[PDB]
Amino acid sequence: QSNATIELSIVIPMYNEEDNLEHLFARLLEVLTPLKITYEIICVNDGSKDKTLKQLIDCYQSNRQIKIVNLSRNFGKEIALSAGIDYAQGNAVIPIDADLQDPPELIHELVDKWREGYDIVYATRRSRQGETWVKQFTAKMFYKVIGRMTEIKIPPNTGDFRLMDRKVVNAIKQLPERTRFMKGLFAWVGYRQTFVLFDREPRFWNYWKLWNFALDGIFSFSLLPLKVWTYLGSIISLLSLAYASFLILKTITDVPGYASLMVAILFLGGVQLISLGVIGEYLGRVYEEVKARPLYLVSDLWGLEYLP
Amino acid sequence: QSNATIELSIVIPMYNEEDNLEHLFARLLEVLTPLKITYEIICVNDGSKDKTLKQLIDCYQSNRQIKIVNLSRNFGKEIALSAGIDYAQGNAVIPIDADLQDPPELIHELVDKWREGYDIVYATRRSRQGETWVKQFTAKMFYKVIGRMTEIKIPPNTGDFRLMDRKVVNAIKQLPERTRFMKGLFAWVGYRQTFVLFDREPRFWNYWKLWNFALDGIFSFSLLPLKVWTYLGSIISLLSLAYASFLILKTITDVPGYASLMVAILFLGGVQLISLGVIGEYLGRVYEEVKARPLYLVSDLWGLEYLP
Amino acid sequence: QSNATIELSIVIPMYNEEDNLEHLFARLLEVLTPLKITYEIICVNDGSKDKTLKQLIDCYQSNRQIKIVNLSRNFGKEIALSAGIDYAQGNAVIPIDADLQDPPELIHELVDKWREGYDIVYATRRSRQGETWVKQFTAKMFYKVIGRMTEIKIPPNTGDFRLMDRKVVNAIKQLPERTRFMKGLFAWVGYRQTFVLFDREPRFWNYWKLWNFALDGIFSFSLLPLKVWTYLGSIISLLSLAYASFLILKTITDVPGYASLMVAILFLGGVQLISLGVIGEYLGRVYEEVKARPLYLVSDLWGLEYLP
Amino acid sequence: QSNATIELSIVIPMYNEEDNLEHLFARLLEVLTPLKITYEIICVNDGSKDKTLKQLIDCYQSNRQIKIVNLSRNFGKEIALSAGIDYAQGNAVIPIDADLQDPPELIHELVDKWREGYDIVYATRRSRQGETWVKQFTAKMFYKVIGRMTEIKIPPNTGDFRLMDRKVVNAIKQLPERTRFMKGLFAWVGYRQTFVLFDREPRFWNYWKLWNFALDGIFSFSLLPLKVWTYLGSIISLLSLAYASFLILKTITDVPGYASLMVAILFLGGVQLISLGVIGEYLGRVYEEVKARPLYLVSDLWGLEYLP
Ligand SMILES: O=c1ccn([C@@H]2O[C@H](COP(=O)(O)OP(=O)(O)O[C@H]3O[C@H](CO)[C@@H](O)[C@H](O)[C@H]3O)[C@@H](O)[C@H]2O)c(=O)[nH]1
Ligand SMILES: O=c1ccn([C@@H]2O[C@H](COP(=O)(O)OP(=O)(O)O[C@H]3O[C@H](CO)[C@@H](O)[C@H](O)[C@H]3O)[C@@H](O)[C@H]2O)c(=O)[nH]1
Ligand SMILES: O=c1ccn([C@@H]2O[C@H](COP(=O)(O)OP(=O)(O)O[C@H]3O[C@H](CO)[C@@H](O)[C@H](O)[C@H]3O)[C@@H](O)[C@H]2O)c(=O)[nH]1
Ligand SMILES: O=c1ccn([C@@H]2O[C@H](COP(=O)(O)OP(=O)(O)O[C@H]3O[C@H](CO)[C@@H](O)[C@H](O)[C@H]3O)[C@@H](O)[C@H]2O)c(=O)[nH]1
Ligand SMILES: [Mg+2]
Ligand SMILES: [Mg+2]
Ligand SMILES: [Mg+2]
Ligand SMILES: [Mg+2]
Repeated sequence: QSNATIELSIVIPMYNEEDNLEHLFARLLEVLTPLKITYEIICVNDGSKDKTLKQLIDCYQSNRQIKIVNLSRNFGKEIALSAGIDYAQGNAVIPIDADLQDPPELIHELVDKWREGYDIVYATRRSRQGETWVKQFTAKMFYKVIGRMTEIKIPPNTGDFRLMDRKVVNAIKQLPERTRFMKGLFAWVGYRQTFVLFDREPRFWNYWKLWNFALDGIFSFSLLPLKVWTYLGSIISLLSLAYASFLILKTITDVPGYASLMVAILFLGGVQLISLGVIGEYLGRVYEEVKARPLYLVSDLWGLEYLP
Repeated sequence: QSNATIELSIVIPMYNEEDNLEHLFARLLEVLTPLKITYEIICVNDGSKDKTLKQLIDCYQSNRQIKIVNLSRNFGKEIALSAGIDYAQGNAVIPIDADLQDPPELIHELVDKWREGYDIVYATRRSRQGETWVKQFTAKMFYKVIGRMTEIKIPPNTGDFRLMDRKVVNAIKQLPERTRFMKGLFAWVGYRQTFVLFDREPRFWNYWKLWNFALDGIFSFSLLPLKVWTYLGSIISLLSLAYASFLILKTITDVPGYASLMVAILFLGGVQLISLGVIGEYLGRVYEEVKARPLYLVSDLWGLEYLP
Repeated sequence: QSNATIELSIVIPMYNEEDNLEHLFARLLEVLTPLKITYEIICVNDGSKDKTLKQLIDCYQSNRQIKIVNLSRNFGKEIALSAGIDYAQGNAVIPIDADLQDPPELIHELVDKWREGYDIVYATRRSRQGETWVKQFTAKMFYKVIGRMTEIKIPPNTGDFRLMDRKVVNAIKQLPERTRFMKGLFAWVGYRQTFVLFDREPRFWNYWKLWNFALDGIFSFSLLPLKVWTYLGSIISLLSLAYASFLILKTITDVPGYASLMVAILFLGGVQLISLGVIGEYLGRVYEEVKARPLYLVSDLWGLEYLP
Repeated sequence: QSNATIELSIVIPMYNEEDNLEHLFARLLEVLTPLKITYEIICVNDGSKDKTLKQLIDCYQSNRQIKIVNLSRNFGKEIALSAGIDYAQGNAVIPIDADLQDPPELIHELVDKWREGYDIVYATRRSRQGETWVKQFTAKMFYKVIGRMTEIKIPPNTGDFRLMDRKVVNAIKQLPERTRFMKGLFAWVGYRQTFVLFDREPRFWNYWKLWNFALDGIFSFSLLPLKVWTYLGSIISLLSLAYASFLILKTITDVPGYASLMVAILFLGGVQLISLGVIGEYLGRVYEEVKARPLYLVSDLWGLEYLP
């Protein structure tokens, strides 16, 4: 009997990953076979310029469980992962790196946690360890800032390695976004979520790129950087009128030219800052409208059918 | 004979509402039964972290009229209400609070008013009463400002407790919005509307949250905060040229350095304010386009079929 | 034999138009009957607060050719006209005012011009005449500005009275816009268009509203108000460096404090203006993208079928 | 046997092209016949005001392979090309100019390169030659700037003359854009692409229009002009506090009025520039979201079906 349904999906983005495919697939077949469930391996060749696609073709010819999504260009690891998740049909979707930095044997624990009733199972590293002190401090500050300014609780030490149930995968597909912060998106779609500790196996930064990623994470879920300027401009304006009133009082109790210039410069700056703050409020509203996030995400229903 | 049609829908958002469900449902069954019409109770469990969903399951197992929409996360009372209204199928939809702050026996008067021919029946409190003087003054000022700057007439003392006919519910579903001011939206979709006075039963503010809600209400229906800055910048620029011309006249009838600095600062500030005003005009246009409100909402038709 | 096709559609928006419906329909029946073609009258009751809808019901009960679209609220004359055009099914659509300011007997000339092969037939007044000199000057300046800054040639002295063929009506329905300048939209959708002169029959301004309408017309079809500021800021910056270099030359061939303040203020203003200009460019691009105008509008095809 | 499938499509935009249609079609029939494949000629009459459409009708009546798309207005060469590509159904689409500036006999080499396995075959001029030195320098600088600021590698000396496979045509149709930079779009959709050298046959600038085209190309694929201003404002602010601290140190080791004015002006300018930079970041995000580019473009698939 052919089940014709897939219980587990493994999404693996590739970029120049020859001489690693054999080890990858050997370890995965060693791990995914004792689970005794139907599975599929979605290898997303993300615009590699070397002999990576051909070995994927050779593997897929021999093995039915391997499926290949060949992106036209190099779109980036996150976009390749999103494409693989879009083309995955299993009940649970588990991203995996080609170099096998994250252990595959944690798939057993991920599946057990999922079967316990969780919809998201994060695979969080126990300790950063090999990361440099500068990287650790920057990551900690970034996560604290994300927690403070946003209403979203992104778990620490989380990578792409995780398990998403079919509900979460459908909800993520329900988010049309081009500037996506995947960590914040997964934490935004809040189902019953849990984490499993794992110690990265041994022997495993363009800070401009990390800064850009952090900027995307800040901007996609917080509008406060667009709201502060109204209050700052109002404060500066109020200080300007206070200074002008004090100068008038001094004149009656003449104003030097530099004092009048102070007053006018501060007032104009405050008015312009108020204008920028109002425009920033409207621009944040436009962003929230344009991102086209669903108003709500229903998890379970009693007595009703899921809306089209 | 099974009617297979629902005449009244009650949408109730929940958040940590145990030990209140029994009283809620007892009072509702006491009120909704003498109406002698088919009804349904849409309980929208809005991401409660305590034993609220389980009691809803127990109630729904015993009672067919109770339907549960379990949101994945805590999306907020307004979003839970919107989800319940989306999942309601009755001719009239009546939001209800779990704590029963608003009397359920007003549902009879709401239904009578609806049967009199109205499409929206507001349930307005006769007098704020227990509200503090600061809250009363802030609410009054907010409503006067809303009336002045917008073309929309939001009735005073209105909460979520109200009746929406199927026409109004469909029209509200026809408004794709993520930054929604529900009061302003309901007043924007203008059908035959009326109000019923009720005195809240006895024993029934994070001013930052109220300020944010007021800001959303101001920004979603008025663009004047984006239009003022053009006029302000033009006025400031005109004052700058007036001052410069007066200084030139004084020179011919030398200009001190502070006077030239005044002229240049004022002119640059006015030009920048004009630029900000033009950008604000275009941004307000972008907001109105992006909010994707329908051009018109047809209420009744003679001799024609409703367009797809 | 029932044709089951409508050859001409008359769209008439109404707002407090009692005691004029009888004269309206008498004149229309006097005009539309000698044409010997099937027609329909779409009366769009635009949220009138008096006894206008009831007389429309009485007329529609007696006459099959009268169809009523009753808007829920007062959306404005332009929006009511758009709704009536959306609900019209004739080959040619002719807007008409309720007070009969524009003669109905011009419908004969409009139909003749349409049958000559034109897709848009404007009904332009021969001379403004009764309009005040201020109104004439403002209208002329507005039309000259529209012609200069836009690539669109809006014919002068054009009102809502006109004929749109089914091709033009479909193309206009293909323009999803909430901030619509109907004159500019009709001139933007450029088919074979012509005009017919007519002298308004005898006995037939909130300048803030006219200013807002003009602002919408300017902003919906021109982006130059968002492009100028880059050039202005660059010019101001270049002047600032020129002044600073001249001051340095004077020092070597000390700079007074006011001169350094001039230099810094001008440079900062120019840099901020360049930033505003770049943001305005991107905002104009966002507007053009968001307005969702079709890339092209195909008029006639040979050897191919019209794309879905 | 009728193939009922088209192997090659030629898209030719027209604008006042009489007395050239006969030579055009003679040369094309001379070139496209030895290919021994089914073809079609899509002539997109782009709002010509002279006797161009009628000759196209006469040609299409005699020849079945000629198909005419008559645009309502003059939308521009790029938009007419896009419309023709939208209405083309061949496996390969080859844009062609009416004046035959680009040789038609290069279609043979384009087809050979396509049959070799490439999805895009650029037709690049070997040397600009007749172009003026100013034009050559401006084009070279523009292409270097495009390469530097964008991640996209637009090949040099490329015009509209090229071959797009059906995959690339479908991907381009998958890009809903109103402000389109076709060169950057084709380079953005990155398939297996190649180029063929050709020396333009003998006897074959409104710099404002070239500047606008360059501005569109810069703005549609780069957001850095919206990102720089945050860093510039932060630098200016830091300089302002440095100057203020140095002045305080000088006072303790009084500040002249011009020094305090320097400090305040620089600080306000830096704060406003930071606000403009944040707004520019959010506006670039809004642009990337609104342009509605697909997240990824899948080229080939193994073991899976193409998603709807
Ligand atoms: O453009 C692409 C397309 C696909 N992948 C795939 O993504 C997987 C893992 O990528 P990798 O770069 O090895 O991530 P990590 O091993 O977790 O470590 C990274 O840690 C930093 C940020 O996580 C990166 O800047 C470093 O390049 C990299 O060492 C692999 O299967 C790759 O093939 C990329 O990395 N980049
Ligand atoms: O995140 C959520 C999800 C659902 N609900 C439901 O909303 C209903 C009523 O909410 P409630 O907070 O009790 O509103 P009120 O009783 O009308 O009074 C409110 O008045 C203020 C603004 O109306 C709020 O800030 C106060 O928290 C609250 O006392 C209840 O069924 C709740 O379960 C919430 O309130 N918050
Ligand atoms: O909100 C609405 C809804 C519908 N209509 C209909 O529009 C038609 C004609 O409107 P009308 O105001 O009479 O336009 P005009 O007769 O052409 O003259 C106008 O000229 C100015 C701008 O055209 C307006 O400001 C003046 O109110 C008005 O006299 C009539 O059938 C009205 O019923 C409105 O005018 N306003
Ligand atoms: O509005 C339109 C509609 C269609 N076409 C068609 O486009 C084709 C080629 O256009 P053309 O202007 O001749 O381009 P080139 O021959 O490559 O040279 C151009 O080089 C510059 C930019 O490429 C232009 O500014 C010059 O007008 C023009 O000489 C022809 O079939 C035209 O009919 C236009 O050019 N403009
Ligand atoms: Mg790695
Ligand atoms: Mg309460
Ligand atoms: Mg009138
Ligand atoms: Mg040419």
